Amino acid sequence: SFSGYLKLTDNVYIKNADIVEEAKKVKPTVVVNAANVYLKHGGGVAGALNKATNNAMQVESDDYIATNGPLKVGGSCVLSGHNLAKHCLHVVGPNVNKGEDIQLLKSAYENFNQHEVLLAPLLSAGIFGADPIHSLRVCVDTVRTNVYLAVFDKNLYDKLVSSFL
Repeated sequence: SFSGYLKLTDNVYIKNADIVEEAKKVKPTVVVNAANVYLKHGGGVAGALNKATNNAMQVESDDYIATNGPLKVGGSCVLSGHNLAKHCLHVVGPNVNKGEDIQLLKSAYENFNQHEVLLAPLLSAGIFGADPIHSLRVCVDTVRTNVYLAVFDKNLYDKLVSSFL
């Protein structure tokens, strides 16, 4: 199962790790993708997860969008985890760089509560533009299921742990 995580709360764990490498090592039931409404996995966590699937995630995602239309900001969908996990929970956090309401970050994290355990990134962090310290706070105050957070950047990981209330 999950190794080398620091326990933040009863249900939130954190580790300085590449979520792709973590997913290949663990092969969790659920890996969370930092998705956009179109499921266009171009960069950040989404681009990295998709590249690890040899673009199979993008092919599956385009078929999902052709059938269902775009997701809502704050929403999610469950698709295959391909070679990374049993399932991928594609969750759309608000992208601050697109002027999206940061209040939707709590709605985005609520999607995690439908899964008993997840490997996840911090929603709306990185190229989505939100403050990762705020994202971790919303995560611990919203998610009740077991969430294993992978933070790619060591410097951000240290700042997140050292500032955690």
